[PDB]
This record gives sequence, structure tokens and C-alpha cells, in this order.
Amino acid sequence: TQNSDAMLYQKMLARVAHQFADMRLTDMTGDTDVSRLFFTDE
Amino acid sequence: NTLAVQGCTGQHGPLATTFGPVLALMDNQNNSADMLNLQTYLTRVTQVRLRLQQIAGSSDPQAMMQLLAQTV
Repeated sequence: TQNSDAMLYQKMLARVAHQFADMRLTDMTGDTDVSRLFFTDE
Repeated sequence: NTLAVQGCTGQHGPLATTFGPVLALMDNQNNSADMLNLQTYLTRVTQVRLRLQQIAGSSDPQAMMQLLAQTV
């Protein structure tokens, strides 16, 4: 029934996580061939 | 290039299975396909050109032609 410094930051995230999607490896590095080098996950 | 843009008519598309493997080359979004693509192949053929330039260089006694062929 309380909200101080913990639910504040959570309610920051659950509104902003609506907009932007994840950022993979391929939308990094501009356009270049990265699949020949790094098979990154996570 | 001419074959590249025609594999996206419509909207990945409705012509998928007819232009499947040929547009599987140039994409660089084939992130697990053993990478089997066009771009390495043209550098894989430019060095067979390049070691044949040295035979097109001197080749003075008609040897050093087969010296690259002695490796074969």
C-alpha cells in the first residue's frame, strides 16, 4: 500500500517498455555483414 | 541485383519457394545457414585469378606454370 523509490522506477519501465522494441546485432553496426563474425544471442 | 528486387514483389513474400535459395544468397540475414553465400564466392574466385596472374606474369621457361600445378 506504499510507493517510494521502488514502485516509482517500476512504473517508469512499464510505460516506456510499451514503445521501443529490442535492439539486435544487425540493427547495430549500420548495414555491414556481421553474421560472418558474431553469432550473438541475449 | 536485378534478381534481388524482383524477389520482394507483393509485400517475406508470396513468391517465397520459387526464389528461395537464390535470394538466400545475397541477404546477409541468413544468420544460420552455414553462410554458403555469393559474396565469399567472388572473393573465392578472385584469388584463383590472382595466383593465375603470376603465371600471366613471368612464366619464362614454361616452368613456374606447373609449379603452381605441382601443388594440385
